[PDB]
Amino acid sequence: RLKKRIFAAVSEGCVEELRELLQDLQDLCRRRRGLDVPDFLMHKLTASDTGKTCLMKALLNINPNTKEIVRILLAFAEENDILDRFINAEYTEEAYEGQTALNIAIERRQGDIT
Amino acid sequence: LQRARTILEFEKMLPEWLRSRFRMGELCKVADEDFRLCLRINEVKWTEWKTHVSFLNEDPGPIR
Repeated sequence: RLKKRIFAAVSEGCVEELRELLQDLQDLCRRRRGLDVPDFLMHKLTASDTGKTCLMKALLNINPNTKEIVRILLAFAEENDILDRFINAEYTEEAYEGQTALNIAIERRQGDIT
Repeated sequence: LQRARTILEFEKMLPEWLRSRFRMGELCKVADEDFRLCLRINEVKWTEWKTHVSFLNEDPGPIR
């Protein structure tokens, strides 16, 4: 009930809804036993059926406030130190295998987010 | 126009249970509770460049 709300707030442009859900991700991992915290937080942002992350979902759905949404997601992945695995993720299905977030940002003609 | 009149006169002849098998189109969820039985045409355009909104599907490839 947490993962489905993050993908919904990102696709529609909800700024304050998205930021409230990110503090609950820190609070849910804090009470965790804590073995593979950088591995645990990745499968809470990656759809296990397709491989799509939440940064890919923001760039496919261009909003009038999508430039500030990307800044919030990068500052979250910087604090918990999975910024390399978050910005370099790939699809796993055969139809889109190898597509990253930079292929999506160039195709939407975004000169600033690139 | 002369071939189109030949196509249609063949279609009034064959029975009702044949017209369901050779029926054109596919049901498409356009909006909330709206199914319209549309027909798909592909297109390549190189002149007007723009960013894409107002699409029905995010994933571009043919799904089945």
